[PDB]
Amino acid sequence: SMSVKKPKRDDSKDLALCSMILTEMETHEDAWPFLLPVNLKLVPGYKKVIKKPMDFSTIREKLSSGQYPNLETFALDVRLVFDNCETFNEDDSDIGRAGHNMRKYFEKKWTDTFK
Repeated sequence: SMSVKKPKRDDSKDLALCSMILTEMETHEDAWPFLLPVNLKLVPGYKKVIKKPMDFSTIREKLSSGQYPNLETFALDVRLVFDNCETFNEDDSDIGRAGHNMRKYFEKKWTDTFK
């Protein structure tokens, strides 16, 4: 509350650290379904079903242009990538498996870096 603050967590390396995580996600072999925006002209259903499309290149742009207010907002867009994936893909598909793999991969890097 007013003039009563929890001690100040050092957040000054978060930008860098999120960019590193994102680089590791971009360079994972199962990243391919997530590297670019899904082509909304060419994938029937995607536009209407997926309210908030997200992908790594878009996350990369937002990061790089100061569009993440903090590390939680960045984590949210990453998770959205995988939540969208699960909405549109069957678990027993290459893309659906990619999704699960990538989410596990991210969640580990997140915990080990920040928690």
